[PDB]
Amino acid sequence: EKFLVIAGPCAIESEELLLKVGEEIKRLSEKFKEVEFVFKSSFDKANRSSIHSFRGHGLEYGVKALRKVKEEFGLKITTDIHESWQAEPVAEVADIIQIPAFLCRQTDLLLAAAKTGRAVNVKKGQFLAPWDTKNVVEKLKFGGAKEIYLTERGTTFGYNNLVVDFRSLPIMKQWAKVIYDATHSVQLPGGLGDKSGGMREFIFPLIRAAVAVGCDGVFMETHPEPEKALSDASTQLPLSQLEGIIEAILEIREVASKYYETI
Amino acid sequence: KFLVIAGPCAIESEELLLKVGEEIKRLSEKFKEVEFVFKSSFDKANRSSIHSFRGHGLEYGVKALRKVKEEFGLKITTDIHESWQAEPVAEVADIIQIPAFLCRQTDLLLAAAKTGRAVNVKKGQFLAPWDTKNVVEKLKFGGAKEIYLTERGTTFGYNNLVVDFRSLPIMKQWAKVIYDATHSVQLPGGMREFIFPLIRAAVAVGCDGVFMETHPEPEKALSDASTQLPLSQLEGIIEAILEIREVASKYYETI
Amino acid sequence: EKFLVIAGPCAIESEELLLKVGEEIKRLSEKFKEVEFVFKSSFDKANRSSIHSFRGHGLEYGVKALRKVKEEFGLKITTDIHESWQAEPVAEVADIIQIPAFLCRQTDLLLAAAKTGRAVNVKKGQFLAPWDTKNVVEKLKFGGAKEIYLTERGTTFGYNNLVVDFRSLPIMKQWAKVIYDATHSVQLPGGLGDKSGGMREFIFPLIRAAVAVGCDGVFMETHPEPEKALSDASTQLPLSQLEGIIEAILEIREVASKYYETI
Amino acid sequence: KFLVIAGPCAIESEELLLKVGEEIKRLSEKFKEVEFVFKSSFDKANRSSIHSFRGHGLEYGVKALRKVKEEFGLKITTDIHESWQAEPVAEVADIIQIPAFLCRQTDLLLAAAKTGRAVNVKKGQFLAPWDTKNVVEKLKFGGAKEIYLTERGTTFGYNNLVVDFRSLPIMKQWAKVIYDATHSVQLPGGMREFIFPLIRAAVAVGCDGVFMETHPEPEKALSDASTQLPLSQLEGIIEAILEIREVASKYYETI
Ligand SMILES: O=C[C@H](O)[C@H](O)[C@H](O)COP(=O)(O)O
Ligand SMILES: O=C[C@H](O)[C@H](O)[C@H](O)COP(=O)(O)O
Repeated sequence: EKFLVIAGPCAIESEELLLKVGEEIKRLSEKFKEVEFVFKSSFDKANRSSIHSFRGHGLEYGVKALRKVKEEFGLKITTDIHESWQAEPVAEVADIIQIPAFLCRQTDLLLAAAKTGRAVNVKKGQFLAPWDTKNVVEKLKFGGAKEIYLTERGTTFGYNNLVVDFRSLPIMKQWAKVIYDATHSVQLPGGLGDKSGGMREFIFPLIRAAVAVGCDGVFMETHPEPEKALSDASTQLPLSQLEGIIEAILEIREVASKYYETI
Repeated sequence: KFLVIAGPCAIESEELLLKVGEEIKRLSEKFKEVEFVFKSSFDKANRSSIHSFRGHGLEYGVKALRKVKEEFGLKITTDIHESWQAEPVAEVADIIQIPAFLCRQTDLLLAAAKTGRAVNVKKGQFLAPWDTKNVVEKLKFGGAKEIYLTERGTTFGYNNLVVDFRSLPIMKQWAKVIYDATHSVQLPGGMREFIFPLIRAAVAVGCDGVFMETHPEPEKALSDASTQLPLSQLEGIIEAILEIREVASKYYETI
Repeated sequence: EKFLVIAGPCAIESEELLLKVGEEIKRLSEKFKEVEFVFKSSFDKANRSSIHSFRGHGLEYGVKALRKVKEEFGLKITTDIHESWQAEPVAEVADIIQIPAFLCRQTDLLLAAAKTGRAVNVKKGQFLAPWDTKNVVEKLKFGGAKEIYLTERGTTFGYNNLVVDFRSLPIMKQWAKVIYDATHSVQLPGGLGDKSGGMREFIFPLIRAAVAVGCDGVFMETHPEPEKALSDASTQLPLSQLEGIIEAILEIREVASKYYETI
Repeated sequence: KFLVIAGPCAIESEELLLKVGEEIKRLSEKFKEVEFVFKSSFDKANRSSIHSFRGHGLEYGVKALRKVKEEFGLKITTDIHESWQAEPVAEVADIIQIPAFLCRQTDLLLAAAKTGRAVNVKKGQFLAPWDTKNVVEKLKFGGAKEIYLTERGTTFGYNNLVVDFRSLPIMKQWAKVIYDATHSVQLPGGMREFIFPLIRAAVAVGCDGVFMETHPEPEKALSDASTQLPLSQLEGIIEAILEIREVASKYYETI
């Protein structure tokens, strides 16, 4: 089955930033034809730690920008919703509706996404055990969702730290396709006080682990200049490094693939 | 004065609310030192299973809560799950409660603050104590003035919560602190035997109030059946924490 | 039953330091007659993080100093052992043989302590669940121990941090007398790199919690001048504060006592 | 070269060691790229229960280990639990193993280092990756030159261990890193289905070797019966990690 690579700037800082990243993702989609690329970017960071942090330019502007990306590059689109009413308007452009980690248990949000007929990707809550995602998938199926993904993005490990329990990949695979969030899994929640931290040096090794274990795709935030990002400046991958990372995981995936266990 | 937020987990029927309301009213008259607040959720919006009990809706809920405040003159508190709910809930709720999983949802916090009512934020199981400072700042920015932070356990491995009591003195630096005695012993995805022991710890450490779910027959509750406190045991526990508080308060550290 | 207060300098820095602390503990034992005091001090810090940290002046010197304390003040004595051969010589002076947290699973050490006929106090390993201490007590009883204590000293919570799960007090009470370690429970393992850290501001509130929940005693390291201690300088309680802390926990214990659950 | 430490958890009988030794010898000849080390404990000194299997003693153990090295010419490794054991164990053990619970016991580390042999320290479930720097320093101070640090999981709530793979690159800054594939999936006080998946992760991330407990019939093992790898599956797993390593090594980060 075609491997999924969900990538793009964390937040829709501007329609320009989106077209700049979209151009590169389009180039890579032409090179890595065995990969199904999905362009991602949030129209709103509705859960920043500080009230003073960047959130976005609203849904209207965001959907418009995302539609421009899909229109210009013919790339699939995914973005996250935060309240039920957003599912309908977002579904007009998003091929995959993403459910934020903190909201993975909000029944009405999951149901709102499911009835749009679009694919739904739920970030696994940092408080959730792998086996408890079975009910999350059940809610979605109940709500009409036919294409469901569960994304591993780390688990609460003491204060301001997340650990990735790779046992979660084969467990969740029992009831949904699994995506590994390579950039959020290394962030340090509220690590910088008014904002979260992160250790970029661990992004690559952990993503290698993910494909070695076996997953159906990877999620990576990428920005031309991470140091200047308005969100997740410590974890967003420099855009020029994307190509090399993807080649590497496809290589590791291939050699490890024959050993992937059957669920 | 010391706050005691109590009531049935879910509004299974205004009839149930009135029964629990009668007992809380009685205790209210017996313990004038304490400020009681009746609590009950009009919707369990985050159940693990799609087939579990959620409730009878916001309208039926706000109505039942109205009956309690009118019939007993008790302050009210219930939780909201989406921004639009803040306004209609504020009609009856003296304190608007923010769910633990939603403690970082900026719009929900702002919506609650904008109603002018008091806001009680359940500290997320993923949050460090010091990270609640920013939560308070959001509410203040939104015009909130009576702000509470509730300790309800922290993620400890899978399907388990631990109460780090160091959180009480830490959160007290920027808000009044409430200890959730019933959800702190619950096992995500709980043991009633630990409710009283940990509540005693909370008052010995020092907090501004306690939160307890109580039901005439917990075994038959449609929500938190394993942790809801039997109504008949509420008086004894309140008297107990008041006595412990009286002696221990002498040692509560300043700010 | 008489409440136990185990207190003293973390390490036997000198026989003088011991007599200075012993004098105060003796004074308090005369005041708090409802308390059973036990003077504690390690003849060896066998598990310091750094090879450059203070360990002690050897068993011989240590036992001699401890015997002087017992001789001069008539105070009961407790100290910890690290290898089986130490149980015999230590048992000559120690009324209670303490088993280090990291060694709570070492069968031969527990057995060595048990056959001396002395009381045995096992620090609960930071890796151990409360219910798993049942087997620890079983080993001791098997080895002849008649007076057994289990000490709560925190549990691993993420990196370089410990949390106290007070549910452990009533659980462990099912099979042994329970002691709360008020000073080690707030230490930050390897927090200072070459040494462990700690937050003294939390010692008092957590000890109040312990007696409110209910335990059979408390363990506190105290030093005339903590800032100058050769070990646990960040967590040892200033000696002048001991009296007040003890009065407070006896007061809280008394008012909470009628609510202690029966096991 | 890549290290593969394997063998039965406990020395249930030198007869068992010889059987496992024969297979490890065969693989040894098949994979010249790998340096195999036969492992087996002469004593399980930290069992939870007093009634569990410990072993046949140090003498019977060192004797059986001698038979394996002589009969197959395989390097040896076993763990010590008290200082006095270092010297006699060093007679046969090429690598002296330090138990996880004992990774901070200074005298045990010094005793092992003093024998001149290589020392492999199991990282305690309570240790942070960066805290192993001091462990290495102790061994160096003691005269050790071939030092290994083994990843075997970290305490995650109660009765559970999680493998934080960030530890591999971190510990590599001051020592060769070995991944314990069998104890990392064990549940303190485990699931065999996760052994292979996590070992693949370890080599994809980058390590200097793997540690695996293998037994002809794990179901009948007197120790770690739920996690010991069936002997017949060892060849397949080794071939698998060699292939993954070959491709992934290209991306291992420097130091
Ligand atoms: O959903 C949350 C995102 O993944 C981040 O971890 C989030 O936006 C980080 O927020 P902050 O830096 O404001 O803590
Ligand atoms: O047994 C260990 C003691 O309680 C300490 O936590 C220990 O001696 C601290 O050692 P260090 O400061 O050298 O890490």
